[PDB]
Amino acid sequence: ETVPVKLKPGMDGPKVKQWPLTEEKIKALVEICTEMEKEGKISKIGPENPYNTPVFAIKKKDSTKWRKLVDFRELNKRTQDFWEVQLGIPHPAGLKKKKSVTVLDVGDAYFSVPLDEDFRKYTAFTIPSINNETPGIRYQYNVLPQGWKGSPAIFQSSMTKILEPFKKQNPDIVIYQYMDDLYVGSDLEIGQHRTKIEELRQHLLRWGYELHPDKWTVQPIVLPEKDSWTVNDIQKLVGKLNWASQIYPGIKVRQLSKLLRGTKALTEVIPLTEEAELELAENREILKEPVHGVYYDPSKDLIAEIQKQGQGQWTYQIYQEPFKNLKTGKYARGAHTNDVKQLTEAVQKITTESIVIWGKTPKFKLPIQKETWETWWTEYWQATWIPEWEFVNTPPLVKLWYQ
Amino acid sequence: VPISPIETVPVKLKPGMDGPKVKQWPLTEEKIKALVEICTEMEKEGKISKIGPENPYNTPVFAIKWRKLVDFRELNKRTQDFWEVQLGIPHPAGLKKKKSATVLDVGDAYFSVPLDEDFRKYTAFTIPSINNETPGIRYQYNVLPQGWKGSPAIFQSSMTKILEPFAAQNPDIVICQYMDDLYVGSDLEIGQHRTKIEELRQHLLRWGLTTPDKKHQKEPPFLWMGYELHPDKWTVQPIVLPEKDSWTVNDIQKLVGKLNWASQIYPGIKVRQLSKLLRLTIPLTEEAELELAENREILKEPVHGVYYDPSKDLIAEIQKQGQGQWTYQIYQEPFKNLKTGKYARMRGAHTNDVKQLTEAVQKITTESIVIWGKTPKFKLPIQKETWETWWTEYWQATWIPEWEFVNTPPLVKLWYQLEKEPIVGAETFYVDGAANRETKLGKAGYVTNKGRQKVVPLTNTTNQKTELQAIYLALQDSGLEVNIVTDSQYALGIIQAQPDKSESELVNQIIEQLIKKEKVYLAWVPAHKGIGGNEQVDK
Ligand SMILES: N#Cc1cc2c(Oc3ccc(F)cc3OCCn3ccc(=O)[nH]c3=O)cc(F)cn2c1
Ligand SMILES: [Mg+2]
Repeated sequence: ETVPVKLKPGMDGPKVKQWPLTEEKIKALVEICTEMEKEGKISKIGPENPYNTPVFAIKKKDSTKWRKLVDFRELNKRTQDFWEVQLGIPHPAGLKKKKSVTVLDVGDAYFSVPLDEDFRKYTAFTIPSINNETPGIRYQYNVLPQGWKGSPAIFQSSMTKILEPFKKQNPDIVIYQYMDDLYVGSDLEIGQHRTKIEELRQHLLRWGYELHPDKWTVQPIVLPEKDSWTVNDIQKLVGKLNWASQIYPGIKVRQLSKLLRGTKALTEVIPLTEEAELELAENREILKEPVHGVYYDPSKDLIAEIQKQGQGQWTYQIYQEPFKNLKTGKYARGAHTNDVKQLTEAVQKITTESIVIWGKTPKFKLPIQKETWETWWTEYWQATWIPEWEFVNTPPLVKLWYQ
Repeated sequence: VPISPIETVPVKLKPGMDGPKVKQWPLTEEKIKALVEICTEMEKEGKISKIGPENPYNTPVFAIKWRKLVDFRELNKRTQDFWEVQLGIPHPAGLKKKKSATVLDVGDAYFSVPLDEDFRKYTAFTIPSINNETPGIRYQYNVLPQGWKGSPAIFQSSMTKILEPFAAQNPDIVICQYMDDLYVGSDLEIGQHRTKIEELRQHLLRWGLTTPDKKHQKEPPFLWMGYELHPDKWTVQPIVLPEKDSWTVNDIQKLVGKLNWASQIYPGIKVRQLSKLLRLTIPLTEEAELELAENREILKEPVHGVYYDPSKDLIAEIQKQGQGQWTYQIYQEPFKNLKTGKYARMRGAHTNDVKQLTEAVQKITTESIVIWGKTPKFKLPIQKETWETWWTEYWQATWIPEWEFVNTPPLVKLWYQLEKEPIVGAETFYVDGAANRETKLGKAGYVTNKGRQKVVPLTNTTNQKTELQAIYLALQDSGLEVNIVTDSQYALGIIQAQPDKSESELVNQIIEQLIKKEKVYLAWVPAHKGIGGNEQVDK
């Protein structure tokens, strides 16, 4: 019944070091893995298996029971992209437009399908031991594992037959699957949507998290409206307009700069000439129109930049080509005392939105030190997938302009 | 009588690789006679067996002249990569004190575990005959060969399988597995402990593993992996420092590495000036001789660490040593350390005391999770209000686990803070700088709203240095409150990063100027856009 699978040519299996875990997380992983080997989901492996993939533990959506998360990012990249072939699932464009969408965890269904006998060695993971007092327990996955790229692709065949009645019974509801998460969109009332969600929940039991895409697209660039302007006010305005002039062609700053002529005090009020007031209006209407020639390219990578704005506010932009933002937004929100828990929640929200809009996760650029982020991000992660990221170490000047 | 046979681990060679085929180098007549005797007894024991002429693989054999040495260096180059045995060694401070603890080193350990039958062909070796007038006697290993790449990893996996049932059925005992040795500890009465030890030795004999007897078992103080383990405390083995020679670069590993090794229990150990020298081949700066003088004073009295007590809280306290050096102690009760350590500043052009403190916390946090499985409570030399002002206004996201302020100076402080809004009543300095890359000549200066001006000519400079110099001029020639307008994105990136010390001498002068001000507002404008104050013409 198994489906064959093999890595891409010229790529060996994953050999990723397991990072240290706290004692409470090691206990949770021991209890979980003891039950899984009894259920046949995993089996202990010997030393002939050099491959390893890290594993940690979280709690999802304020649920007491711990969940096991495996960072299959290396394996997924080394897993055949062709494992997606036959292209896995297409991305439905109607999912982003639906008034309401709900996400469910369908990962428990993946465990019923068996994994190929050859590929099991690549799903090897190690439960670590405190102080290296004893060798770590090593298992391998006999069944399809959650977080893998192939597991949704393989089950997509069964998934279509499992949900074929609910689809035919409810044609307006849209259904999408990314990793172990299933995204179902509706236009009905939230209470009706939630009760109607239990209809799909019952269907899943027989065979074996509310967001609303009312965000309203890329947020516009906005210039102040003042009756009196200081030298500092106009200096910030020209700097912002000169910045937006890389994104918008017609921006002109010559007439506003003429008001700043001479060496004046920053807090001195400058009356606006009619020519300059005209230039400000011509620039507003330019900013009211959309960005020119901005398209999505499924071959290219999505990039997500985040800027800490202070007081719980965070701004982000998604783009493939710089100055061609496919989406911009702000996250005001968490933990007011913890910057890192805020950023982690922000990274998850952005990734969730990016799955709904394009069906793939972006590569993040985080305003945080690598060593600080690597130490704490697992303590606040509540998602079943993991995106890629890098670390911005130079303060972006554009932080003010997105504020 | 049942021996409970050990199951072999399936072993293969690397893909696209064949077995080793090496020359049997000539041996003297005594060495040949010596290897015959050993192989006969080893073959009698079953560890090896004579092979026919069919085997096409060969690994060399030498004699060192009553000891056999089979060099599998080629087979190791071609055997598959085995799973890594636990790379780290257990740290003594993570150990929990037990009423008794017993060390058991398994003897003839690798030879007690068999080898995969399909791989025994690759372990072939030929003992040359005398005078080369007889075909050499060929042998193959039937057990884990000493020196083979997979012998350690296969032995560990086999040992862990055997130990699992005994451990589950004897919860009162705690077993630690490390290479060829097993360390058992219990809180039982000394009589029941020794009886349980004999049970484990019988279990290992059931599977064919030899153990030391009660009189042969070593007793504390144990000398293990460089430490000295005692029933109630722990320390490193006595320090070793080479005085010879008075001028030598051999201290590139000896002096610093041993001071690094002693840093886990000896607090206040510094290695910065001595590690600077490295920068098979040296002078000693006067600052490095003062480091060893304070080090030798720390190394004068022997110190000991305690064992971990899970019932008490885990505390970590950090101190600033100076020049990017940090020292920390981890303890549960006052004046009794579990371990100590140090943190070295990462190399950078501009740094901050608050940033270094955060990196030290993260470092200690990761070390503690490894050793004890939890994050310690921190006692830090920084005021609570300082951390709030820093983290709320920093452009990056930063976090420190639960901590409390300890007032042991030098306290970490913020040395300057820029205004978020322009200052009313303060002079507005428009600064600019430029240089010619061909001549390395440039100018820096400012113009203000009060009519104050200055332009300074400079030699051997760049555009980025002139733009920093112009800000420095504005700071020097301004009152206690000043507004500064620059077009230098490079200068803004340095100051918005908020350094307290820098590698550039010019930035440190700017820092020293900022510290003397009451309020500084730094504003940025685009260059060459017609802003009236930007006097790029003056350069
Ligand atoms: N040589 C050597 C050797 C022995 C051990 C080792 O022994 C222990 C085993 C189990 C246990 F529950 C505690 C143990 O030691 C606790 C601290 N301790 C030490 C000595 C003593 O006399 N009393 C005492 O409490 C553990 C380990 F990780 C590495 N080891 C190397
Ligand atoms: Mg300039």
